[PDB]
Amino acid sequence: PYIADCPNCGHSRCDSPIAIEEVRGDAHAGVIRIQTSAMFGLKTDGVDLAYMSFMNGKTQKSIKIDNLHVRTSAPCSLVSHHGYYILAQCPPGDTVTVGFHDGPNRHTCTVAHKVEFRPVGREKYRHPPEHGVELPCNRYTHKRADQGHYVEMHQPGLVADHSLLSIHSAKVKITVPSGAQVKYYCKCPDVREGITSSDHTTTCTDVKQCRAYLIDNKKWVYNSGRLPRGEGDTFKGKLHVPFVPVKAKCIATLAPEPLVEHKHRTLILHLHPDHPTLLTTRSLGSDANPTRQWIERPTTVNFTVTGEGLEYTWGNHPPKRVWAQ
Amino acid sequence: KYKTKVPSPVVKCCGATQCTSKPHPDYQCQVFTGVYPFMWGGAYCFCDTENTQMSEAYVERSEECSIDHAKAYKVHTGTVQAMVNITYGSVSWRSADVYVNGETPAKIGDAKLIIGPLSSAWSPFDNKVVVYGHEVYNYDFPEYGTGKAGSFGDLQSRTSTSNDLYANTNLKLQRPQAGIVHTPFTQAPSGFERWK
Amino acid sequence: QAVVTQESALTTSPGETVTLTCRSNIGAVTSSNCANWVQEKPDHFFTGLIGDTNNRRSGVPARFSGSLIGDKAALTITGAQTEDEAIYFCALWYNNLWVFGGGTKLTVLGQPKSSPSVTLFPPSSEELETNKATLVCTITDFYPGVVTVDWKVDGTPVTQGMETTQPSKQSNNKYMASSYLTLTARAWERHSSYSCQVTHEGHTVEKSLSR
Amino acid sequence: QIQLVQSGREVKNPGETVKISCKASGYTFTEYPMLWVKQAPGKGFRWMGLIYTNTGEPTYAEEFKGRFVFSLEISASTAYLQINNLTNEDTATYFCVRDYFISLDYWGQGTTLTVSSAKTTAPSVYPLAPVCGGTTGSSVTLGCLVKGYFPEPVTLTWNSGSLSSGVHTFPALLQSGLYTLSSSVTVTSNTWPSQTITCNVAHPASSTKVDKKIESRR
Repeated sequence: PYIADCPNCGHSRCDSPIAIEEVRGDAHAGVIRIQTSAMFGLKTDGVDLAYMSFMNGKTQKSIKIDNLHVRTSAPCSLVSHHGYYILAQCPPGDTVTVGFHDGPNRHTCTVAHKVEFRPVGREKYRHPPEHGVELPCNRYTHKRADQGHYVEMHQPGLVADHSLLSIHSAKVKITVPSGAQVKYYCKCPDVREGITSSDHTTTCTDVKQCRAYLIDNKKWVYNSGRLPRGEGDTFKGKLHVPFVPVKAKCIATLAPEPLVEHKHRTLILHLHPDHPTLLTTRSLGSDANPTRQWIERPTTVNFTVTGEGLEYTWGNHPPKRVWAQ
Repeated sequence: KYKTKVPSPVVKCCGATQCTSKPHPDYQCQVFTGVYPFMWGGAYCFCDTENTQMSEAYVERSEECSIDHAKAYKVHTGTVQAMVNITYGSVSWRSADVYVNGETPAKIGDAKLIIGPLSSAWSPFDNKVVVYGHEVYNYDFPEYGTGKAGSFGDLQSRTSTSNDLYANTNLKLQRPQAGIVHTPFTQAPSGFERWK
Repeated sequence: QAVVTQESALTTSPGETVTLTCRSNIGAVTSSNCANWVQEKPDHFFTGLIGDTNNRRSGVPARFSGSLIGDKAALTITGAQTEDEAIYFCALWYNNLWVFGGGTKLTVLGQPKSSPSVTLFPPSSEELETNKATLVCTITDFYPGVVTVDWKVDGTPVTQGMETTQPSKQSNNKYMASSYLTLTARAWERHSSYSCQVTHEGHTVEKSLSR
Repeated sequence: QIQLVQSGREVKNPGETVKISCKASGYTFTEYPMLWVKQAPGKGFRWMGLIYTNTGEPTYAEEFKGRFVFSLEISASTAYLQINNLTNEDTATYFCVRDYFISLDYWGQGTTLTVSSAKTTAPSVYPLAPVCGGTTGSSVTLGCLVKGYFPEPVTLTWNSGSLSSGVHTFPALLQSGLYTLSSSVTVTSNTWPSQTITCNVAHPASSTKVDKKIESRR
């Protein structure tokens, strides 16, 4: 579970494990795929997707997911998590605002991202309905058995941990997690690399002038922009994405039927939608003479139909056609 | 639409790290100094101006590029077709797919039939066309290799597999603020975002 | 290369709340040390109580809870019980290995005293056929677990020949011990009155045989 | 549910090797690796390392890198400790343990090793019946004395193990270079000598098995 710098972490820029990168309000189904720097899913070892492992300290905390909250302008709905990554059904929102509850603390993370949800169709809803026609939307999956893409996930760079740099009663005293690789020296001249167990520091004294580092590359990370490079190498760790964008047919929009009214080679149409509906036509002469107008306000319109025919498209309701001799 | 899939910046703690122009599409990279990067322990690099930060970001096809993607074409005239039914005579049936070029038969059923060429050569497609899912746009797409950032075709990949592309996105990195690790990428949202 | 330290012994009474602590020599204990608490009952009987600071193993009574208090890991027994009398060990993780504390012996008031059950057996005859005789004195079910065993051949305190084991904890949490007095087939046949005297929480119990 | 049952306790002269088994029950072996802990007679508890029961890679504590070797009969849910070129100061008890829940949740029974030079002496098993006269109470205590054997261990049961309630088996103790053990059993006065009560003793090191029925002295 990677940890990075959340931008407006409740107060201001903290370093949250759930630091939000790559917000994708690019689908249609009320859904956003998000990456936390935290890797929830199974535990550290082997069990139960519905548990929760973020970083506390240098360490993980692979425990229950109890009170996740993604949210935006309104509280979102989770869809599924896998890896670093969560899918959640959100409404539109100027921002994105994520957070669980460990239990002692709220411990959330928030971010800017322009979000919208147009459904696919000539109706510009704000939200998916219960009914209407199905038609080919873009949307992310529920599932994990997924390989359609993979993002590079090589090592972490080092990280700071000044909990290490204690004092040896006059000298600044570094320690190690588990024998991990601590990269160490101070502004003064003393040990210059640091690949060690718990060292002391002969020369410097102040904690604030030393290299508290953790080369702990036993587990790779996501290659966040808010990661410091592991300077050594491009290690392996090519790793999939679960939530591929797929060609789901969203349960989708439908605009109320029109009121057809006859006139001489002319369609008066008293019209009354639910939401802004893009109407348009095609006078089937080799003179096309089409028309487009989003209609949200109910409006009686007109169409000079010709002899050979016109067609009529009340939103994603199917196209009509008309003989006006 | 692009995805500014930022590679994680370098932070050298005391002195410079010259960047090189890697061959990634629109590989924008700019060295930066004068940081003090707060990373989980306050700052970590002990210098104060020699703290160096090298930001790098390249453009890459979205995952939606595979599936939700506009598609340009140079469109010529080709050859028109039809599933002509004839419930002929007393034969009463043939529903056959045919051509228009005026020497093609199609002996499906029992009758041999030659069609066209039609006189009405209006291809409703223009020469240049963009295509999107089902909505087809007879648009003068600028070209591969040229599309102005923000305008349509800021990202221009030959196909989905094609690792090479043209990404005029005007991607300009800026220095991160007040000694904190992050990557200001200042960029036009795509000409595929608009165009929708 | 880290030293976990724990209280040596703590005494409480049934119904009280008692806290055991676990200190690390390198610094404050934190959640990344995943403090574990293990209990050792007599008979080399180990069970895990808490893990990852505050996760209670399944089937461990709720009177047990773990936490970090100050800069150390703590185990609180809320409503200590007589059954909780045992040795509690803490373990701390240090990035690559585990370090165990010295353990805290906890004593909880309870288990009303119980007198020993003493039995003295004569040398069997198959053994007298070896030119040897061993009088076995068995003492079981006594609590507190401390006794004094004194042998007396013919009225006279034997002082050489005897061996008394150390009190061993039985399952019910009472103790046992046996004492042996080895004579020779011959020493056997000589003297005439053997007696195993056991002194426990002030009362004495004498079990005598007559050859 | 989870039972880690360990091998019985061995005796070995300096220089020898020992393989201590840990047979796991109740969990899926593969998702939980094994901790090997040494509780030395005085000293307290010490982590010897951990074995990834999935890949098979062992970690040794630095104190244990060398003569110690962890391995596993995966197939049978067994983990094993092998201590080669036994040093006399390796006498202690070794526990296997399951690593789970950010710590250790279950511990085994322990296998105690006593590194010690000595030949092989079979035990003499002696019945302990009550005094020749009377012995009239609501119950009755019989015994069994397992004298003069080497090395450890011996096992002792009563009536093939069907009589376990009211039994006190007393830890073996070294006296004049040999181990001596004893056990008592208490039953209602109606049971004995009406029904047969038998002491069962095994000494693996000498391939000695003795069944001794407790008989009345007259």
